[PDB]
Amino acid sequence: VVKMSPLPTVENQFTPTTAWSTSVGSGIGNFYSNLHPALADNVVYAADRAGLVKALNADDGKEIWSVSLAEKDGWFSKEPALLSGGVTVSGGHVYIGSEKAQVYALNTSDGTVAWQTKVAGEALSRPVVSDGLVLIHTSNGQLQALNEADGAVKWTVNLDMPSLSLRGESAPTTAFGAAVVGGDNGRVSAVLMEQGQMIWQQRISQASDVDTTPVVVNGVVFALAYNGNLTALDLRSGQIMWKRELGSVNDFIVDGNRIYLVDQNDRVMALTIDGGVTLWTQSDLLHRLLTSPVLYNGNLVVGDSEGYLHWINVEDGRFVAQQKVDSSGFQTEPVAADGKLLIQAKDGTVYSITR
Repeated sequence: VVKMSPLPTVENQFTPTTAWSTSVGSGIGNFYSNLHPALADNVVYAADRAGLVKALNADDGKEIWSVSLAEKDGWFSKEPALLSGGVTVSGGHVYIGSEKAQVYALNTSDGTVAWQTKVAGEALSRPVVSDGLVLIHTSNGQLQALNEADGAVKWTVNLDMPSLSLRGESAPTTAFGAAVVGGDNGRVSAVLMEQGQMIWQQRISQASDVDTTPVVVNGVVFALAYNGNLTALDLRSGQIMWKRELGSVNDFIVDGNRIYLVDQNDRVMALTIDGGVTLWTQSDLLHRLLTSPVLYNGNLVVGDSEGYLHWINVEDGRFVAQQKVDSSGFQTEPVAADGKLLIQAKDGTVYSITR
C-alpha cells in the first residue's frame, strides 16, 4: 500500500527564505480547491473558501483592503460564499467564482463589488479574461462569457453533460481569437470568442486529480485527458499530433522545447516537447502530494502536503534546495510572476518566497 516518501536529504545550493507571510481567513482547510493568489502591479490578491478576499502590498504583505463576500442564503443570517475558482485579476477587476454558481468582480482599488453574476453551474476553475470577456467553464460542461463591464452573459456554449465528478481544475485558455477548453467527457473544444461559434472538437480520452486546462504554445494545444494521458493537438484543426500514454499525469507546464510534469504518484518528469521522450524522472517525492510545478529563477519548484518547497534543476532533475515553509501544508499552485514567487497554504496563509 502507498506511503509518503521521506523528506529528501539535500545539500542546499542556496538558502531560500520567506520574505513575508500574511493570514487570509481560514483558507481551504481539507476541502479540495483550486483557489490561489493573483499578482498585479505589486499587489497580491488572495481569498479563502468562506468568502474573505484581501489585497496585500507585494513587498511586505500588509493589507491594503479586505472584503467578506459571505451573505445570507437561507434561514440563517450568514452563509459562506464557497469561493473556488480564481483568483484572477484583469483591468481593475478581481474575479472569483464560487461553488454556489456565482461569479464576483471586485474593484482592485478598494475591494468593493463591481458586479455579481449567477452562472450555469459551479465555478470551480479560474476565470480567464480575454477581449473584454470573462470566460467561465462551469463544472456542468458549460462555457460562458461574461462582459468585463457589467457581468452580463454575452454567450453560452454547451460542452457535454454534468453527470460525473472529476476532481481537477478545467480552466479555458485563449489563442488568437479562440477559446480552447478541455472537459470530463474526454473532448477538447475550440470556440470563437466573438459569439461562441464552435470551430472544432477532438476526443483525447477513449471509449484522479487531473488538471484538464489546455496550454497553447506556438500553434500547438497540449492537454491532459481526464485519465491523465498527455496529448498534443494542432490548434487550427484539432488534429491529434501525438499522444503519450503515461499511466497518468496530474499537472504540467511547457517551456522552451520541454514539458515538465507531475504525475498521479508525485513523480516529476521532464519530456521533450516533440513527442515527449522522457529526459529524466525524479521520484524522491513519491506520494508526498505535490502542487502543480512552476518555474522560478530557472528552477522548477513544487510544494508538498507537509509544507515544504522543493527546488529542482531542470537539466537533470536533481534537488538544488529545500525549505520548510508552513505546517498546514501546500495544495493549490505556487504562482511565479513579476520576479516573485507566491504560494498559499491550506490554512489560507500567503507567502512570498525569496531565492
